[PDB]
Amino acid sequence: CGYSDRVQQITLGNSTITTQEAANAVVCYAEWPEYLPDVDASDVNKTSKPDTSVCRFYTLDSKTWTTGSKGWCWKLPDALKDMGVFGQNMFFHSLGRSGYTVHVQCNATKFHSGCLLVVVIPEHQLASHEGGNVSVKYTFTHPGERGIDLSSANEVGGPVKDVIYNMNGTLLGNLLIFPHQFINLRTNNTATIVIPYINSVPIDSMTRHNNVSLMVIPIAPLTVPTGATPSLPITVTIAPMCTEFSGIRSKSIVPQ
Amino acid sequence: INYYKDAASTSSAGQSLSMDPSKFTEPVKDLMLKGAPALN
Amino acid sequence: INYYKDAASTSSAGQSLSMDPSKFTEPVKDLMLKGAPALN
Amino acid sequence: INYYKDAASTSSAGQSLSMDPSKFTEPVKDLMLKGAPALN
Amino acid sequence: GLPTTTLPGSGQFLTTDDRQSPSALPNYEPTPRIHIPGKVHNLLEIIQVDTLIPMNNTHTKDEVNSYLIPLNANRQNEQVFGTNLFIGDGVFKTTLLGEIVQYYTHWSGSLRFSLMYTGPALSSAKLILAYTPPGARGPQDRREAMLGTHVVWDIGLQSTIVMTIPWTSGVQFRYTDPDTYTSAGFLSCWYQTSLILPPETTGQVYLLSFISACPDFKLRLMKDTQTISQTVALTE
Amino acid sequence: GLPTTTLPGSGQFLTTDDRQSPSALPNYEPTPRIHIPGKVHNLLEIIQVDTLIPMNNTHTKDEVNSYLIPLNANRQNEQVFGTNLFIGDGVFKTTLLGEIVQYYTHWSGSLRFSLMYTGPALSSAKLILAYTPPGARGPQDRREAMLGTHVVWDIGLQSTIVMTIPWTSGVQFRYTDPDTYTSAGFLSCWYQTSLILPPETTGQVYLLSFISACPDFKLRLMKDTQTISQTVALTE
Amino acid sequence: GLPTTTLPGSGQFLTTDDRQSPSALPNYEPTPRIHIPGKVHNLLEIIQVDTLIPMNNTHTKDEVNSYLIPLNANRQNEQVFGTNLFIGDGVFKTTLLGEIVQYYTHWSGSLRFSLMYTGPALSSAKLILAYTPPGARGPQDRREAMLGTHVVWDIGLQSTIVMTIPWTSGVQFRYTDPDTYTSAGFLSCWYQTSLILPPETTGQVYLLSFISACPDFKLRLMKDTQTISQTVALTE
Amino acid sequence: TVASISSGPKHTQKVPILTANETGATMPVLPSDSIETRTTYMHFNGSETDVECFLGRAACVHVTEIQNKDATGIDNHREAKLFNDWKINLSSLVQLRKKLELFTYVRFDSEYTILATASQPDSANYSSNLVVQAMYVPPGAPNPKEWDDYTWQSASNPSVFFKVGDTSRFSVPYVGLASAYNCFYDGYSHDDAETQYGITVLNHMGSMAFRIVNEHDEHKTLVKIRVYHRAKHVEAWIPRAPRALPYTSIGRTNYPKNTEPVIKKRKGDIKSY
RNA sequence: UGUUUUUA
Repeated sequence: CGYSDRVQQITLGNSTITTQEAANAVVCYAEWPEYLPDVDASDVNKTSKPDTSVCRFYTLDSKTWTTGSKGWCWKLPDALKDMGVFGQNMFFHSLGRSGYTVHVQCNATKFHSGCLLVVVIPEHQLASHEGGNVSVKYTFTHPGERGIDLSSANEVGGPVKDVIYNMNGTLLGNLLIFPHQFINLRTNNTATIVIPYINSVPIDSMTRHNNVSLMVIPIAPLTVPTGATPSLPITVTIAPMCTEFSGIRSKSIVPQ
Repeated sequence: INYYKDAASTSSAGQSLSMDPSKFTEPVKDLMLKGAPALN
Repeated sequence: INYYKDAASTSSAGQSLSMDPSKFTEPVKDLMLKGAPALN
Repeated sequence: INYYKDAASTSSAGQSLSMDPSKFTEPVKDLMLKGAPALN
Repeated sequence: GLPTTTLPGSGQFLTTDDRQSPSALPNYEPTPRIHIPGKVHNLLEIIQVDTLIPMNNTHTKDEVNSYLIPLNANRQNEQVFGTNLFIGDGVFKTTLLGEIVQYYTHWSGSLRFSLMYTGPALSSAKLILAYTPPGARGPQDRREAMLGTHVVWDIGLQSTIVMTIPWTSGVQFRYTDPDTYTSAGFLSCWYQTSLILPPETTGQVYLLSFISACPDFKLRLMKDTQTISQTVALTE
Repeated sequence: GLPTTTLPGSGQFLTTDDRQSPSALPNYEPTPRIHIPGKVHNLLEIIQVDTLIPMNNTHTKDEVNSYLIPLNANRQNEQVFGTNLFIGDGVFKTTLLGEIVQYYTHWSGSLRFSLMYTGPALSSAKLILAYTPPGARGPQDRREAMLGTHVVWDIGLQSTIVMTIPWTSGVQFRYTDPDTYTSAGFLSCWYQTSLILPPETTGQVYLLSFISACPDFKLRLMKDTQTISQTVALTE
Repeated sequence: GLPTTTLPGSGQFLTTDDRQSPSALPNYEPTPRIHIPGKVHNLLEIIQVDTLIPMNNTHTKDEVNSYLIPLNANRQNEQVFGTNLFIGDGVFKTTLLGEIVQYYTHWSGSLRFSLMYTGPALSSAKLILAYTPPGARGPQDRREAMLGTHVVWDIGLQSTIVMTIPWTSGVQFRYTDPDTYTSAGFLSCWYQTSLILPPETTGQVYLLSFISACPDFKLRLMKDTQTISQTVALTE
Repeated sequence: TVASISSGPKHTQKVPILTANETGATMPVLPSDSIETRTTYMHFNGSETDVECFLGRAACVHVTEIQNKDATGIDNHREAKLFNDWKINLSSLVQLRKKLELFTYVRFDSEYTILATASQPDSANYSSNLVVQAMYVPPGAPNPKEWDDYTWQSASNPSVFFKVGDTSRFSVPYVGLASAYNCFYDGYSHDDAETQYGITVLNHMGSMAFRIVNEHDEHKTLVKIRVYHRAKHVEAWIPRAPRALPYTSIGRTNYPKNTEPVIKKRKGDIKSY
């Protein structure tokens, strides 16, 4: 009896992800994503379960990890609003509910050094940099597949981007209480985090509210071998699962 | 003995003796045993 | 436990679980079924 | 009847009827009987 | 005597507490009960009764006309009426549903919306009643409206349509007081075909609009209404 | 009426007493319970979760670098890091363990200390993690350190070592607040052999340090933290 | 609510009443119990232990000599010591028996009086220990003393005599504080024969005097002692 | 319950001390894995670390000054402090806020204790026997506009009358619209460019208005009201990173500009003790 | 059997 736990395959719909250097997948709070049951349901409308047309891996535009990269943050389901049929359903329905399989990818040689913290934060309410009672504007909290680069400059009505304070006034070291995985280049090239639907309500508006936030944060900085390109690509691939939509309706218009 | 009609009127429930730290400590898909190689 | 002789001294009765909205919603002589033509 | 959850809330225990002055009065290895020569 | 300790909040008058009290008329016999029709146990009984909506909420003074939704002949692909679904506000405020709803802070469940046609028997019309769930604006055209929950209504022998507004909400309870987060959405009516009037008939015909609660309706957290006020205590 | 005698301490407001009280919303139905993942019954569940220690506690401002313990190549018999084990103070103050611990006055049980190596895969190192029980100073050399509780850590395929700090105390409970009598001792790390880096790699590699509670961990006598403060009550 | 009537003495703080009270630390776990030797349940256990009487109560300052009853060689028909038996006063005040006794108002039962000889082994003496019940003066000679309760003590291999003062009282309880009516009487010691010292030995030899309670001893009505005092509350 | 098991020398290919934290799992490694252990027992239940105990004791949440004085020739009784209104929130006093914000969702029944204490800073002959009315004003209900307005009638509104110096104590069930309160809300009221972030009515406990029902005396008596909240039947979900930086606003995760470092810089190097 | 518990 031999085989491996580092070699993994995830097939969702027509999409397949393979990894040969995987660290054991994280299932947030030991709870797999599931469809809403009738005993928790409030909305009487029969939910559209879109199956394999949306429950598939959407790869997000790659990020560049440099020696001076502070990190990146994505909001879900926001990040997938422009992704195929999922995005359309998201905008055509009043209510939406979805779990996610997040798959973060960062490959390097055995000469490379560095560690990413891949963490999923439910209700990642961002802090404004202006302090006081200043609000973070819709456009900045809903960036899409672009996400928020924490290495960037502040913007008027935008969030605070000091990765040390998790953009919320909590310390970085404590993010490990949230379902997380490291991409330690010596050990691992892929993180995977299966997220269930986490909310105080059984189903919610997908446009106005982001249930979870994916953060990829360099802890140990990238140290490339001598003469190497001082950069590594980080590719985020997200698949909705157990997705439910309710209250189909004219397409919602959002800011921008 | 409860002196009121409402459940909100009652005293605190004391302790939930049911703990399970696993949901926070070991939220992994595949089972990881202490002693076994974490990855193989 | 009631501490008084009088019925008026007692607390409120809580809830009458017996509803019947029909006496207000359907105060009709002939029975009208949902789906059947109201008039024929 | 105790009106509280805590043991510290309870009243005093009254009396420990179990005395044994021997541990203070006769803390000797060998047994010494009243009447017998203390040393021999 | 039994040793006691008085808790804080002793000697407080709380307007909600249901305690026993000494009767000021001991051994008094209250008048016998007789049968009176129309006994009300719960407000949820009577709130299920249809009441007219002053949808034509466009008058200088309160008028009977305010209850009359105008229909115009030979109008294609055009709006009949439109309203938000804040049931504790607007057109709904003055209805029995609205009045009872305003005695409460939270509401849940499905609304029952009825239209009754009062035009000639030899007239014909098809209307589309459209409910727009929240998150989207009030529909500006029919094609937009029909994408939501809608009933196409053929006007004939049966004078009345009954469109149920299905409980479409993420949060289990909505606020009765106009709140953005707990917006119920929009209700609209459009000409599906048109109003065709018989010869020798002219002008506007009217719809009567009704609102009632479905038996899955919920109300909680009682509150004072803002539908009545006074400056001075009344005299006889 | 029942003869009573009111004890002293009647009409007192004690912030800790769990008494029944009249509900201000009678017959109110609270929203139904639904399944939400990540239910916390006890703090002792979550305190068992590893959180990063800002062991590199040497910066002008709070930095990510503060979490990075520097390792240097070709260093023999030399110290990597050192800390006392006042878990409600110093490097531990800001950790989840430290934060929860500071909500309590007494602590007991074993701590779980983890180091994760983040250097190249083609690098090699042996480190010795040493716990020094109280009564002796923090070890000034390796030979001194290794006399106490220690784990010799070979860095390889398994990136992480987990050294448990065994509950070494005479008194059953220690103070969370720095106290001399209830000092937990010292924790140190040394080069057992050295850090050897592969060709074409330079400079510092880093350890990540984690602290968590073992399931035999105890906390009692709740108290206010000194980790948060205010002068003025907040507004919206 | 239950009709009550508050008795007089409501809201009084009585330092003796053993009532239940709300705990200020709810759900707090107190440290586990371990075995500690020398558990004391009752004072009547420890009061049965012999403690030295400062019978030689004749010094300018408190001295070790105060515990030493002098014996003189070649003295016939002469007094060794004499004391009243107010156990909450005089020579007894400072003893454990006296100290515990002074925490109480009433005492009853038999006292245990011991003498231990500390002279040379080759010395010889016969002493008569005499208890004089109340109503008669302290004996002024031996012939008077021996008429009461007495033990003739031959000093030999057994160094110690144990004379029990039998409870000789009409009233069932005596006052611990010196009172005439509840006087316990007098205790005296005399030379029965003489002290004979061996050759090459000179001067005084000494007795050690002990007082303890018999198991039939009783104490009741707790009170504050006058054996300790303060003007100012203490500081650290 | 066993705390530590007996464990002797280990010469094994199972290395409980070696793992991969890259997995995101905290392996339940015990002293028995690193050292030779003796048998010990817990003698401990963990009663005090339960969320009902942790979150379930009274805390000051609001303090307000109101004055019982003549209302003649005053146009706004709310702003003259003849009555004051409090939008109920547990996010105004930071010590309790941090405790609640260890979690994302909390569902609890409340137990309020209101303590009114009077002071006559100016010349007064006596201490007036004032009765405070605490009126619960849920959203939609007419907020009082005058100190003796028709609103205070409280025909349907919950209201408490209690003497100043004394206290009131009433339970409130979980009043949240959702299955739990949101300590954090990563969202908006609607899809609007300028709408409020974080702030949502999901946490609108309601409001509390305080007046002294007594008419005026000749002397001004200042009544400082202190609201105390105790959570009961507490359920908590999704543990979070503890708050590190100070707060700036209610319902916002905002922290001050130029705030101080919270990581406690060492005296000496990383090697120091 | 370089075996780990439990009981006299």
